[PDB]
Amino acid sequence: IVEGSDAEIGMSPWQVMLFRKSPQELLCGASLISDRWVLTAAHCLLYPPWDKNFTENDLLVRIGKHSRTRYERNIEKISMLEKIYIHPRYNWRENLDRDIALMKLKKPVAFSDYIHPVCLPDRETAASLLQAGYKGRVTGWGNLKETWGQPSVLQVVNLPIVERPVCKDSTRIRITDNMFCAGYKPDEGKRGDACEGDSGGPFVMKSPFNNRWYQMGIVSWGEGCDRDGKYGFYTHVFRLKKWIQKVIDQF
Amino acid sequence: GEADCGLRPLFEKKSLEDKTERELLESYID
Amino acid sequence: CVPDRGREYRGRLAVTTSGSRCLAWSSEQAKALSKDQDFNPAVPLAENFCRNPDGDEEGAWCYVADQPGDFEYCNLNYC
Repeated sequence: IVEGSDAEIGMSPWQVMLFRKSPQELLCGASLISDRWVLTAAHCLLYPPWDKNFTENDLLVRIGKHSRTRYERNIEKISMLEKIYIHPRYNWRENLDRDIALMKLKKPVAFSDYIHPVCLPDRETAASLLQAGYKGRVTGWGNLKETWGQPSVLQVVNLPIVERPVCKDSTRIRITDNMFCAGYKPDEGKRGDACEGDSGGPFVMKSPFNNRWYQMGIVSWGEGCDRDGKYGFYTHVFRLKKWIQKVIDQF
Repeated sequence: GEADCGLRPLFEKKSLEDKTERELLESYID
Repeated sequence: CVPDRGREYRGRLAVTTSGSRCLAWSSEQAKALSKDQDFNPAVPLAENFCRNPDGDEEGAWCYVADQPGDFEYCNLNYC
């Protein structure tokens, strides 16, 4: 994450690592929405223009990690994918619309001080908290800079939500209803952004009415990183809430 | 799973504030 | 003209914008992709006709194959 700070420890227990089996390389991030399911960005799994196609076998999850490197032996959990679920109309041929995907873990995780699920917004939360100006916060082990540089530890950056029209004009790609962009404007003389490597990583907001944290979005894409006048786009987690549950309480 | 969702055990539960969680809350009152 | 983003264009169109051909609403793999979705009960799924069973803000789409993303919009004139 560009212009972030080292995550405190146990600050974002829902943060997951999506690691490709071998080469053992870090590909994206994700969240624990329960003890059996991890939510991520579809494109982490599927992106043909880049001959990207993972199956519940070339990958594996890592939960409760802090350090990007050290296998934190009595903290972290290495879990294995059971099944994957890419959104049926996840538009990779256009704007990466519906960048959502789900992974069913084989054997359930055991919540520890360092491993605990985030909540999915209910219409009321979503409705009152998804408003321009509100700040939410990203977390990832992705590149710290657009170019030239990988953290040793999880990072954070709180970015305010931007007005759709500002986002809209922010770029050439067709922005949809199932997207929000967030970041500082050029004059707010503040910066921060999620960068490449950050996908799947959660965009969470804390609630005033009850104090629970809520996955409002997912690091989808963006142009460059921390560029001026560009915003980082996020999946509208709310907006694909039914597919989320249609699949889960499915099987 | 999710019922005890979104309550970090080393914070919300110990009643500690993460070093910036506050930047977010003030962001709404204002 | 097509009013609501073809929220009800119930026509006999059958080709994605690329001149690709819509695969049968009920192909057995067009039914596959179509099940975890949330489709609206007005927009009737006709043969292999372009429809907007979603409410897709964008317009009328259709399938073009059997894998995720394997779908496409359809060319009508909205209002």
